[PDB]
Amino acid sequence: DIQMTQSPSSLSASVGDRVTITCRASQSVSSAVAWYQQKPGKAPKLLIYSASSLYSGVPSRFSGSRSGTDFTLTISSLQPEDFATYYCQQGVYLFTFGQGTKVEIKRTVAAPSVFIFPPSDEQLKSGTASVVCLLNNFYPREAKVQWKVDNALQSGNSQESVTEQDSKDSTYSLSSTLTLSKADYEKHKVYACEVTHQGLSSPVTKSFNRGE
Amino acid sequence: EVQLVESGGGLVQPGGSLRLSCAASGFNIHSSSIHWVRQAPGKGLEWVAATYSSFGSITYADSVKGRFTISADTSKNTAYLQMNSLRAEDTAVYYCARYHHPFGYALDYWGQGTLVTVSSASTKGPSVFPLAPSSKGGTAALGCLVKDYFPEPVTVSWNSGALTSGVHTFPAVLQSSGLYSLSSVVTVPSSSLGTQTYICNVNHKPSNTKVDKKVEPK
Amino acid sequence: PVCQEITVPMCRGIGYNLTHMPNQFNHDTQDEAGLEVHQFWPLVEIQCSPDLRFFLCSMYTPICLPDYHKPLPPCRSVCERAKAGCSPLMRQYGFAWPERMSCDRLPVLGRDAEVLCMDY
Ligand SMILES: *[C@@H]1O[C@H](CO)[C@@H](O)[C@H](O)[C@H]1NC(C)=O
Repeated sequence: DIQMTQSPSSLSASVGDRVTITCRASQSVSSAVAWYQQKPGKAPKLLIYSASSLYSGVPSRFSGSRSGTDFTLTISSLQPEDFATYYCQQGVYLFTFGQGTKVEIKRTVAAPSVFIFPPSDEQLKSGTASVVCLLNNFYPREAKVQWKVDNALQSGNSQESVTEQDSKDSTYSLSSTLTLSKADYEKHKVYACEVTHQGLSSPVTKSFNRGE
Repeated sequence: EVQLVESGGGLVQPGGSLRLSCAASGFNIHSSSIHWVRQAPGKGLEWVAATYSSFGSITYADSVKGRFTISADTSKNTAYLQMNSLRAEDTAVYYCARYHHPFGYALDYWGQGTLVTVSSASTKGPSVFPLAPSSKGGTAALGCLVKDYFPEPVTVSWNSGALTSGVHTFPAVLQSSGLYSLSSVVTVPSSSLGTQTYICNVNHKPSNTKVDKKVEPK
Repeated sequence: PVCQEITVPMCRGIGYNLTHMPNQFNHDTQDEAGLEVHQFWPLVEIQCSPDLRFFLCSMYTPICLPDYHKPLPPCRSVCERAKAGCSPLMRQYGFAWPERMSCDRLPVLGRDAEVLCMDY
């Protein structure tokens, strides 16, 4: 049982930056160490085999090297599409993997565009109301979304989802979904989400009036 | 041309059984080496098993030995991973992959992965509701809310794939009810809202659900 | 027996240049033969036996000679040298010397002129 310890577990870097990822074998091993790149929802792609041999089609900015039990993957000039998790692999015929390094792209601050969606009439018939707030194409990832119903701050009835970093413009998008019963929904008028982000000088609020 | 395509993923009860298929094109599996690698949700890669035609061998990781079995149908150029006595910890996306040719020491071609969910909960198909572009900046947003399904996954396209730019399909969230929900949105020119049809194409193969929902302004 | 220039990378430059298909494993193309024999490439690279590359190629891309139509397997001694030097490493990786390549199926060097083998 060989263990591959990968570091760092995650990192952030700007376009054009040099990035280094290290994988350390738990014991003396041969140069039988490979590197893979995995993008969201996709299979891993082979980058490097035998510690330092580049695989077919792999761009020139990737390279690998070793010193003792320490194997390094280097990206010489990070590109926006290089957002991925990178894995080392040990072995000749049977394989073990490192735990992976998530690489995120640092870019300029981008404020979100904000949209609010009322529940559909189709959904309301069934007795549930979902209210959706969309934050589109922003950076950094940190953002605060608050729900207010007739100006009452909501708690405990919403859930957020965030996209993986865009491979082209390196931004994020975020949804916040507020769930109420139809009966709770029809007791109020003003539905609002209020967004705070580093790119916004003051909070942005989007809102609708029930049945308007 | 040279590729691997997996199938067979889906929901199975704890202690149940499921067979995955890895269909090859452009080379014969029976003169190659096919490996299996899985990835639990939000976790890393774990090597599972491999055959070598050269050695005539089959090898299983200790975590699955005794429960997983490999076979193949050479006439269909397809390798199988038979899974028995499935546990919750077996929930994962399963990949098949080819031993690197010509130089070895790695896996060069990979299938797209198929999700196996080991759970006692029941299959539920989703409801699809519009996220309507409202009236009250040149860009407008619209979308589809895909609510209350199990298990993962659902796929969403727009305009049968003709609309890809500006689309965001969010990762599903698990609700306190134990059902998944997601939204897919797209930003479009606000001047297009009256003149272009927008349809989200929702598919949930576990429940054989297919929905094409036209999203109209209100 | 139509001869083909050897195209399997690891069997280029082993002493002979032409092979014939199908081979004894019923591979009907060198792409198939190469896909299988290249699974052994790590063992050739670590040099567990100087005989391994020639032995494997003499089976996977067997020698083809212009007029001579009779088979020309590797000699039992070549196989025995390769099995001696490499079967311990194979067992360490979790495999065994392949059953198809048992050396006692091979002719002995000079024991018969009706079945000729390859060694030297
Ligand atoms: C095999 O082909 C090579 C060219 O790659 C040549 O140099 C060599 O003489 C040939 N050997 C023969 C014909 O025995």
